[PDB]
Amino acid sequence: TAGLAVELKQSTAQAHEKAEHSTFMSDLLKGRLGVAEFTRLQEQAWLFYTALEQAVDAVRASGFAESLLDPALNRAEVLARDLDKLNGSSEWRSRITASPAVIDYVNRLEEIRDNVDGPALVAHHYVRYLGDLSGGQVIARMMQRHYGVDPEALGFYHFEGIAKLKVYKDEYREKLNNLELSDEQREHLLKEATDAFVFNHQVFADLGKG
Ligand code: HEM
Ligand SMILES: OC[C@H]1O[C@@](CO)(O[C@H]2O[C@H](CO)[C@@H](O)[C@H](O)[C@H]2O)[C@@H](O)[C@@H]1O
Repeated sequence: TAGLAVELKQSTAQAHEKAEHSTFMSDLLKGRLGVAEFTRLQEQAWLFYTALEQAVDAVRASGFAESLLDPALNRAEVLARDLDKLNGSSEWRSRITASPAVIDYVNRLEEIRDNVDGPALVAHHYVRYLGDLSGGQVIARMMQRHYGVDPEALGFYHFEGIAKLKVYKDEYREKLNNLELSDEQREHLLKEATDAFVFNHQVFADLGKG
């Protein structure tokens, strides 16, 4: 009854807590791991952002949720520049491979792309980008504080082109609230958002294993 933004936040609250408290991310943010582990995270993130942004491009071109799907949010290119700095060269592009979690995640994003599934893509968009614009700011700060990571290797978290972020988020939620969705599309979107958080928790679990 309070609009889609609120329903998404409430709907995914428990899944958010599970991802945030994963052993890998918990250890990362409290200073127990290192830049190597952060780097492995960001390499997996490059694979799934690449897939997410192909799906965004498809859905944006279809005409669905256009104002929400702001190209300033695109991360794949800044992320690759971060990885170039973290790894010291371009070597990582041909070394990295998708964890099992990331294979499932990418596969689903590729399904959304080729189906041009607007509702599903909005879900995935919200789970990643609003998180980047939220908890990601804390992540960036702790990578600097605990591990001495150069801010220039955290371009992913900076969102060049965006100034006031709370305002940006507020407007993001207004756009969510204003999307024209049938009951079936809204239900599909909410279920997808839970799956997005599920994939993201498993990315952390698989990083935790090796
Ligand atoms: C893959 C992991 C994560 C995902 C997908 C994610 C996603 C999200 C999303 C979608 C929101 C916006 C909720 C809304 O307003 O509707 C959010 C907010 C937030 N996240 Fe996360 N998050 C993740 C990890 C974390 C981490 C590890 C922390 C640790 C501090 C964290 C802290 C927060 C906080 C405090 C907010 C509220 C807004 C803010 O403080 O800026 N998140 N997150
Ligand atoms: O606020 C982020 C996100 O966390 C959740 C649980 O996923 O709420 C918890 O954290 C809040 C502070 O950030 C507390 O206020 C709240 O009471 C606690 O459950 C989500 O509800 C929220 O979207």
